[PDB]
Amino acid sequence: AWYEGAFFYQIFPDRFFRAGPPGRPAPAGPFEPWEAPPTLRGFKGGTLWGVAEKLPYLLDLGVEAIYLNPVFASTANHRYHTVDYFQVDPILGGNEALRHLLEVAHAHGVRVILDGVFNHTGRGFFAFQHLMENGEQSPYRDWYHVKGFPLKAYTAHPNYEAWWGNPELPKLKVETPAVREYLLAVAEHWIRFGVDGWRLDVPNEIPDPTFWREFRQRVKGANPEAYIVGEIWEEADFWLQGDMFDAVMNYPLARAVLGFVGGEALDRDLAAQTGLGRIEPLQALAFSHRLEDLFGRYRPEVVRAQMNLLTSHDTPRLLSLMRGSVERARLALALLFLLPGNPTVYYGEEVGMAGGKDPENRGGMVWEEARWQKDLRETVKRLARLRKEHPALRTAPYLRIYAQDGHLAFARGPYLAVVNASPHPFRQDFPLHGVFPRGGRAVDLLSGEVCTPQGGRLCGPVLPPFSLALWREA
Ligand SMILES: OC[C@H]1O[C@@H]2O[C@H]3[C@H](O)[C@@H](O)[C@@H](O[C@H]4[C@H](O)[C@@H](O)[C@@H](O[C@H]5[C@H](O)[C@@H](O)[C@@H](O[C@H]6[C@H](O)[C@@H](O)[C@@H](O[C@H]7[C@H](O)[C@@H](O)[C@@H](O[C@H]8[C@H](O)[C@@H](O)[C@@H](O[C@H]1[C@H](O)[C@H]2O)O[C@@H]8CO)O[C@@H]7CO)O[C@@H]6CO)O[C@@H]5CO)O[C@@H]4CO)O[C@@H]3CO
Repeated sequence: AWYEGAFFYQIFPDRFFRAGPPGRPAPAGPFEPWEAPPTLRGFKGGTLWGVAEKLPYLLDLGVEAIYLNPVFASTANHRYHTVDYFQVDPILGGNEALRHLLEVAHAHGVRVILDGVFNHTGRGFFAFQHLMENGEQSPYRDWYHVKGFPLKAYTAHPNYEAWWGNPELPKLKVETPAVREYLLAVAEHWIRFGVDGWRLDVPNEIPDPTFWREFRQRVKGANPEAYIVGEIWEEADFWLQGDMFDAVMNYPLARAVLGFVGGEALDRDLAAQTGLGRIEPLQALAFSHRLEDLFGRYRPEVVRAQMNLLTSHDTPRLLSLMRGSVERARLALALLFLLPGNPTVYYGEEVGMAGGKDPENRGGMVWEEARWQKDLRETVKRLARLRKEHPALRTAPYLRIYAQDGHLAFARGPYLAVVNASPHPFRQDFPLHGVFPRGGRAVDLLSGEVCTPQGGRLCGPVLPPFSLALWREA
């Protein structure tokens, strides 16, 4: 429903905006200065109160949904090391902060989804601490995959199953009834609290197929409109048959757009340092083939709900991926709003923040307007409003019309999108292949340009370097 074409904005809680009172236990020490370089353990103190305060900023941009990284009590600044699934982290302001955020968000028609880390917990979680203090005598032993005792929890060789072998992330034993009951109650609780959906962290670490099916029924049961999206970096047919997730994070689409728009100017060395991998340059046709596969291998309702991002807290920032090329970053972001799926933007990309891989990509949000790349932001604001006023952009099919070099043209129902992802101008006179049957006056919704096709060929002026156009029969 609402999650099929919606503009999503991803926020890393500790780095958006610091405001309001903390929750209990309140921190008692200095916070890493806001404008200082992000570190592995540093906390800047952003809160959910602040996120609620910055809603007018998000509304201006056109945001329809907020995807938040983990917000429950954790000892990590990124919060993937959960300590208590039933309490919003004190530093973020506690449950009352999340409650207030949801009220303001919903009052203005904005949805909010949370990040669920259910494969593992931090070492600070109750059950794990219980294991550490009591060893074999602990009645919580079966919450984890204990190899032996002692646990050696602070060595590079933990005596228990852990995410990627990292001792900071003890792997949960989901088959244990007490565990599955806890996790399912968690998934349900927050949906009833007011949350609109869940973004599942590395769901593949929990291969048990019955868990996710139960998860879906419990969540959808508490709110049929809840959105469930999972983190899968490649093909995800298994998780999209309809009995598990509604969609996944479309990293494959991110690789395609980056390769096509990034061209040879893409910093493949930077991208190779993360899950993006070494992104291969792509020409028009090859790029279109990838879209055609991505847009057809899943049911249409799934394709329309796909979380279409370019970057995230797990990738280098866009501007750094384009070696400072503002025009390229602008085109890649722009193009997302012209494809089926949910265009998703990582906080700061709309104003041009730069950075390599984590923690460089998790800097404090810049609120000094005079410092924003206004061109990038206006494009996002412009195309988000375009998508909002032209619903066909989120519902229609994808049909390639022209492909050559870095020149692409595809149709979305009544619209013909023309992409010029190259340094040189592109005259829009290619054959329409039947796109505008009526064969009359047409207008580029983006520039206002107007013209009348003849001979089955488009009639617009040259498309400037790294520019976009969206025609519709006037
Ligand atoms: O010993 C661990 C590891 O240490 C080094 O790697 C570090 C790396 O240099 C840092 O950048 C960072 O990594 C971050 C990464 O860059 C981000 O992208 C993100 O990670 C995401 C993945 O990129 C993404 O693919 C997904 O992960 C899922 C996979 O898609 C899925 O296939 C599967 O993964 C399994 C592998 O297929 C399998 O080969 C095996 O992987 C092992 C490696 O082969 C082995 O070398 C080692 O990895 C080293 C690495 O070489 C060092 O350079 O251990 C691996 C684990 O055994 O097993 C995988 C597990 O199933 O499943 C995963 C889901 O878990 O999502 C992730 C998360 O979004 O975040 C990374 C962390 O910030 O840190 C690492 C570690 O310090």
